[PDB]
Amino acid sequence: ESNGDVFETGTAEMYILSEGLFNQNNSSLARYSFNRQRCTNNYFSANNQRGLGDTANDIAIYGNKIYVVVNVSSTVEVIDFPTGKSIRQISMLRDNGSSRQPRAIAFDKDKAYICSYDGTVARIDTTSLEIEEIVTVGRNAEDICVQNGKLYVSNSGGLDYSGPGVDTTVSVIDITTFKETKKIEVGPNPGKILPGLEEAVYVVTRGTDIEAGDYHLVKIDSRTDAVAITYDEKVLSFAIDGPIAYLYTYDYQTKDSANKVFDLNAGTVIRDNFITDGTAIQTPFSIQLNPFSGNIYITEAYNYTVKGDVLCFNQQGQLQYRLNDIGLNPNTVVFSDKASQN
Ligand code: NA
Ligand code: NA
Ligand code: NA
Ligand code: NA
Ligand code: NA
Ligand code: NA
Repeated sequence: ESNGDVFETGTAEMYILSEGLFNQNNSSLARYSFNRQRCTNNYFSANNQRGLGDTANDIAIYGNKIYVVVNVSSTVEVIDFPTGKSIRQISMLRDNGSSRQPRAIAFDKDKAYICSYDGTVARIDTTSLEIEEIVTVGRNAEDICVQNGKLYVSNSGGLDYSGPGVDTTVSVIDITTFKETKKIEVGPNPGKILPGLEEAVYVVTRGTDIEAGDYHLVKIDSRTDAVAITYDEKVLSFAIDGPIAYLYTYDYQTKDSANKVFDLNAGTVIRDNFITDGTAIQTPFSIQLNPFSGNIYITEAYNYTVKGDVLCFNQQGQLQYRLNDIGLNPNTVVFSDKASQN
């Protein structure tokens, strides 16, 4: 169930999103209350008497709402934060009525922006919860963030691995006009994209063949909308803490992996093994900072067919605590400094 004193600084609660398995309709949403000292595994269903859906791929708290992007069900579930009750299921559909297959969400002002596999971004209003506009980006949008009055969308072209091939750009959208202003060439199969200091946007590129392990982190400059730096370190996913990145890399062929601390300014490894206390992770599956405490959260997916765990590390790579069997394939952890009225 749990190991270590389960404890956080400055944080009332965390939510853990589990994707389950492709076409098993078994995504789930867990909640651990720090205030109440209480773990609920099935917080969406328990409160709404229906499942979150198939391949839940993203979660964010913003305003007083929780948004879950559901890829295969092709929906954005919106949940009232205080009560935990569904407000709305927003169906994400092509003009012909087919699945857009949304991937990721980002917010600016009172608007949300969702990117999908069909190569589009949808603007959604955070009050009306209606889709207002669509704009096209590149192929198979994978991820999205905001930096400097602009959205940056990873054009993975991931689903084209066998046809035209993976895509190679980050689209830039101007928020005020919701017009796509440029495609910045970054490298093959871009993925996770996070904003950083000095108007920086960082993106991983996963290579033309994901099994090969040709992973780069690229830094974009948002002032000029050009690449600033391409690093040499093999990065599959990362989280930023100022000029420090917490990253990992995983080899699908050899199941070997590494978790590291990395200096974004010098482009050098600070510590070759983030973990300093000898805690094993077989399948690191996400990595993110708790912004209220600066702890590092990594998920363990094991072999993708048993329930995964959540692990909390201080920045010195000592494990604080872990929550075991939290969900099937936990891929995102999020944090509230304010308790839900639940
Ligand atoms: Na659930
Ligand atoms: Na809630
Ligand atoms: Na495609
Ligand atoms: Na992101
Ligand atoms: Na590769
Ligand atoms: Na799992």
